[PDB]
Amino acid sequence: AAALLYCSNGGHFLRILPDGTVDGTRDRSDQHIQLQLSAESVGEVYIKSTETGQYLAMDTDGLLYGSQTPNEECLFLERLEENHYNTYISKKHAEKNWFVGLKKNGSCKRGPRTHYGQKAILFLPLPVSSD
Repeated sequence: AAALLYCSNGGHFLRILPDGTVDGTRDRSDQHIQLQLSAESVGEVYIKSTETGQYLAMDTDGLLYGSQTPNEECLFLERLEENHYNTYISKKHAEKNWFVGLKKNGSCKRGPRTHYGQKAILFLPLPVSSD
């Protein structure tokens, strides 16, 4: 439903859980991982996780949560990694280059550690517009 988010940090997908929780998964688990990249024009997308209806929104520890509110944190700047891979700068900390990246053990590990070079942050939108 609408979009899928893959990570070439080995071979995982991003995962949204109803209880405001974001993590990763080694399976095509688009039972839960459904999303919508709802641009505020200038790359910064409001990722409305269609499944739950929750906005994919980074905290100041780089922990993504399932938000009820579209804000400066959910504004996920499509910073396509020069390479094919496309990954999301959390607007607020653009200068600290706070990116979206998956920890190996199916986890949402961002804060001040997710940045370019790392396969950790190698994301590939596999979007699925069945709506």
